[PDB]
Amino acid sequence: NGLRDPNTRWTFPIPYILADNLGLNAKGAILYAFEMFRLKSCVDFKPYEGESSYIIFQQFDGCWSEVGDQHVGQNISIGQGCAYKAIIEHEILHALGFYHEQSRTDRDDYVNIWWDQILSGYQHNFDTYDDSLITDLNTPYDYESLMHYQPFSFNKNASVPTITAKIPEFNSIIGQRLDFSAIDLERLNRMYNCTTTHTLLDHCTFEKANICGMIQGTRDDTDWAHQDSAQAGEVDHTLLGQCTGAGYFMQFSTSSGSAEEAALLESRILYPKRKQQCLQFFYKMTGSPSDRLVVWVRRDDSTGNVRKLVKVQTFQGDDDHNWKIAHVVLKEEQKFRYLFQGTKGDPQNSTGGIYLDDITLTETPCPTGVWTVRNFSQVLENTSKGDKLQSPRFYNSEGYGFGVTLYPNSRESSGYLRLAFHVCSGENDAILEWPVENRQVIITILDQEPDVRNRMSSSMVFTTSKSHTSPAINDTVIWDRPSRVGTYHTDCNCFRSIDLGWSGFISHQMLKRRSFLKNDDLIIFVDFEDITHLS
Ligand SMILES: *[C@@H]1O[C@H](CO[C@@H]2O[C@@H](C)[C@@H](O)[C@@H](O)[C@@H]2O)[C@@H](O[C@@H]2O[C@H](CO)[C@@H](O[C@@H]3O[C@H](CO)[C@@H](O)[C@H](O)[C@@H]3O)[C@H](O)[C@H]2NC(C)=O)[C@H](O)[C@H]1NC(C)=O
Ligand SMILES: *[C@@H]1O[C@H](CO)[C@@H](O[C@@H]2O[C@H](CO)[C@@H](O[C@@H]3O[C@H](CO)[C@@H](O)[C@H](O)[C@@H]3O)[C@H](O)[C@H]2NC(C)=O)[C@H](O)[C@H]1NC(C)=O
Ligand SMILES: *[C@@H]1O[C@H](CO)[C@@H](O[C@@H]2O[C@H](CO)[C@@H](O[C@@H]3O[C@H](CO)[C@@H](O)[C@H](O)[C@@H]3O)[C@H](O)[C@H]2NC(C)=O)[C@H](O)[C@H]1NC(C)=O
Ligand SMILES: *[C@@H]1O[C@H](CO)[C@@H](O[C@@H]2O[C@H](CO)[C@@H](O)[C@H](O)[C@H]2NC(C)=O)[C@H](O)[C@H]1NC(C)=O
Ligand SMILES: *[C@@H]1O[C@H](CO)[C@@H](O[C@@H]2O[C@H](CO)[C@@H](O)[C@H](O)[C@H]2NC(C)=O)[C@H](O)[C@H]1NC(C)=O
Ligand SMILES: *[C@@H]1O[C@H](CO)[C@@H](O)[C@H](O)[C@H]1NC(C)=O
Ligand SMILES: [Ca+2]
Ligand SMILES: [Ca+2]
Ligand SMILES: [Zn+2]
Repeated sequence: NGLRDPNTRWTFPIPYILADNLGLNAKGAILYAFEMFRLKSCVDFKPYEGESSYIIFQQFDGCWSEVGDQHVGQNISIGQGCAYKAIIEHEILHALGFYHEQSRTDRDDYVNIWWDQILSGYQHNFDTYDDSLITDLNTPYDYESLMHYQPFSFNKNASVPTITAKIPEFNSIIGQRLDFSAIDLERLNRMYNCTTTHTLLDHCTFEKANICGMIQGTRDDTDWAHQDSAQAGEVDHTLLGQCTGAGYFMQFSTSSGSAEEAALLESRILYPKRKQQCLQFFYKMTGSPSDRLVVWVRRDDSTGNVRKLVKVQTFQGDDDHNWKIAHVVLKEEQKFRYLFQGTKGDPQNSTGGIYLDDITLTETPCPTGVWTVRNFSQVLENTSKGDKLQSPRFYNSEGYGFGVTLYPNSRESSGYLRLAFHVCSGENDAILEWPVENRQVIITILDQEPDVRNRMSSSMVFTTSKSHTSPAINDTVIWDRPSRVGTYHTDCNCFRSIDLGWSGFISHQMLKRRSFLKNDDLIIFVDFEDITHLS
């Protein structure tokens, strides 16, 4: 589906204008989509500064783009309801040079188009092009492609589909609005010569005996064991016992020796391109409650030698023995190495140890709040329609309190989750401005893969607004101070606002695909941050 003529190719970074007929929500959503491109490809974007061809993003009727670089500068429309990651990425892929997936020359081998069902004026989105105009980039037809239409697209009748897969199973798969497919990234890389990406700095799964180039220190007392996943119940996080003799984690036993013994596992040297990074990993602590996992940085002391230590975070064992996710913010502006110190406490009271797998390091912020729901595949069966779960309270950088509500069986839409955001009372409320006004919420359901290029995390975006009001609170703003417009909960001593979000956030069948439920538990990320400065 890529335009063949090389004079249609951009030279990076692509200069952009965000126009003031966009709302703040749309500007923030576009900048969030540019971060996803920089994180999964070598595509890059810059503010305009006066250049020959450029993309101007505007609000007109519907979502659309011209295809490929137009040398006089071009327009990308993001209308009402278009301001979602997957939709912005679809229009930017048009500007980069891609037509819809159903427009491939071979498409009649894979899908049926029902022409008399298409609403007038939209039919060109179902055209197919000759191989003189379009390349396949030597890739097969991808039903999972972000560039493929859903069955009920531009249909005259709500019951009859416009496009259907010839093999009938894929009717449930085509038209996904998660993220780029693997084949979409391969096509993008083949078109633009991307061998790397601007923002994935390191990742590790411990699956090769090289342990991702990690080294073990000798100023410590002991070593981490590279561990085989063969022993009963000792499964690795990357594969959870799926493949025999082939899943690997790092282990530090705490059941023997002296208290306060330690082991250092230390990364290879890294060269950061930005001022901030996020280190994500999975761990367990089945040992003593006094065992510790500590994360450290070792960095250039400005002589060019990596020696200076900084302690960044500490983790400890609660009563939960299943795998946990962790995020650590790093602020490294010179070359460095990230380090794990495992430490024993009370070895005569430990029958276990510390475990590590699935490290990822990105030159991004960390998620502001993270919620894990355990046994979700069982929660989904044991919960009536309109029953709910609620997250613990999180806090912004700005100090606002917030949380999320999950209704596992949406009474508003059967066969979907309903996931929604609320503002919580917190210790800061007296000094914060109310209503919260132009703060953008991003909710993400993590696709649990260690390489970010394999992740199709579902995500939704909205901006808190003075127009968000409810009859339940005498038609006042939902985002006013939670002590006057929320309801008290004994679960955290919080007042929680009325919630706003999506019935139909994700379907139960989509949630059982990919790695959304990897260990039969569900990981939701949330961010809540000011975007007023984009005005
Ligand atoms: C010695 O170890 C015990 C038990 O620890 C358990 O068994 C070990 C072999 C390991 O497998 C451990 O991972 C495992 O937890 C310690 O008992 C623990 O003590 C803490 C503190 O009292 C308990 O936490 C409390 O839990 C209650 C609710 O039950 C809360 O209300 C409290 O606020 C607090 O969180 C923990 O439940 C308890 N664990 C168990 C399963 O008994 C013991 O303290 C430890 N002693 C020493 C000297 O370190
Ligand atoms: C992005 O889209 C907008 C809207 O399509 C483009 O602005 C448009 O520019 C054209 C060409 O100048 C305008 O056409 C002219 O309109 C005047 C009357 O306004 C008429 O006298 C001329 O004969 C001609 O038809 C068009 O009206 C104008 N639309 C608006 C609303 O301003 C814009 O150029 C596009 N930008 C890029 C870089 O693609
Ligand atoms: C991505 O990498 C490929 C492979 O290096 C680039 O394709 C190559 O592009 C150059 C021009 O930069 C081509 O050279 C030109 O060839 C034409 C005749 O085909 C000639 O008329 C020109 O004077 C010039 O010599 C080269 O042939 C071409 N090779 C292939 C395999 O197509 C491609 O441009 C890169 N794309 C980018 C910039 O992302
Ligand atoms: C939209 O499509 C549905 C399904 O084809 C149509 O409903 C059928 O209409 C025929 C003729 O009236 C009935 O014999 C069937 O029993 C109907 N089936 C269902 C599922 O109701 C519907 O009429 C179409 N609507 C439009 C706008 O033509
Ligand atoms: C999720 O469900 C599993 C399976 O029911 C729970 O694991 C069992 O937990 C009970 C009570 O601790 C034990 O007696 C069983 O032996 C466990 N079975 C297995 C397969 O391990 C698990 O505890 C549940 N987790 C949560 C957090 O609810
Ligand atoms: C809304 O109005 C009713 C009737 O005046 C009153 O009883 C109730 O307390 C009001 N609630 C709020 C949110 O002020
Ligand atoms: Ca050592
Ligand atoms: Ca592993
Ligand atoms: Zn499109």
